Amino acid sequence: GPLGSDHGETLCGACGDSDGADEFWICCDLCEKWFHGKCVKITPARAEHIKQYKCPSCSN
Amino acid sequence: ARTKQTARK
Ligand SMILES: [Zn+2]
Ligand SMILES: [Zn+2]
Repeated sequence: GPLGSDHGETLCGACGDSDGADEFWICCDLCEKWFHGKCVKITPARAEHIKQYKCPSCSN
Repeated sequence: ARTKQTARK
C-alpha cells in the first residue's frame, strides 16, 4: 500500500478511503459528502431512480 | 442523483 496521499483526493464519508479504479460513487445533496456505492449499498441501477441522494447522517 | 463512475486502469 502506498504511503502518503493525493492532495486532490475525495474521501468516502463511510470508510474514509480514497477513490480507486472502476468504482461507483454517489454524493449527498445536503452535506455534499461522497460515498462508495458499495459502502452505502447503492448500485448504479438503484441510484438511477434516486432524484436527490441524502446520506444516512443527514437522514436523521 | 449526483453520481460518478471512475475510469479503469
Ligand atoms: Zn449528507
Ligand atoms: Zn467507502
